[PDB]
Amino acid sequence: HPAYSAREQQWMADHPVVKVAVLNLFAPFTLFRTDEQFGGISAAVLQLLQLRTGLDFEIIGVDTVEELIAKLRSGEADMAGALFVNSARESFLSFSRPYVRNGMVIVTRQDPDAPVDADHLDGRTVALVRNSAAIPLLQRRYPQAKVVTADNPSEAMLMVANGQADAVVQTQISASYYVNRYFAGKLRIASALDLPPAEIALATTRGQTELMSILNKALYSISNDELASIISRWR
Repeated sequence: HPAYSAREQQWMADHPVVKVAVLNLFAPFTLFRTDEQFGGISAAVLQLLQLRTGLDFEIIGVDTVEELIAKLRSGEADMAGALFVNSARESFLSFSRPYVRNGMVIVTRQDPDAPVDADHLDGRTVALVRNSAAIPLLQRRYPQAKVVTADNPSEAMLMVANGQADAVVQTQISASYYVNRYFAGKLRIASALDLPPAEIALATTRGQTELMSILNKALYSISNDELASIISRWR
């Protein structure tokens, strides 16, 4: 399907194996634990991409987004397999077309004093992952919510479970994933947030004309039915 240009063809002939950095514990998008194979929504999407491009992908798992960006910037990785589209990073990263678009929700404890929904956050403590793209959007929409940060989505979920926050912001997809698998009976999805949907995309540095155009064409040739099939497995 995808119509690659001559320069793109050249790029792919010089890069038959492309180095894809992925966050080890960005469930259910990328999951690359000690010592398991690479899995998650984005693992399946990359395989479909492999068919569309003929490229082999070498997967580089890292714990932190600082690491993943450092490896893009140094050229050790060619692309990232899953990141949130984030305008604050657009001066140094490019994002592909999104392959997941998903509303965000708050997760609370199942206790009588928990916020009932996103309109009941006044003076409440809302946890978000440090440097999350949702932080300024949440601060503008819900200026009375008290924002605390956590290192990563696990720590953020645990702040609610252990009582250091009243609510945590996650995509609906990751919230259902973490709640059902780890906190069933302790946490719950309270409601949607009145914020633009989060989006998951591939990323490269801004220099990368040919590879990003290859990723976009290849993504374009994946139907929404294919994507929905993959994503629905992680509910």
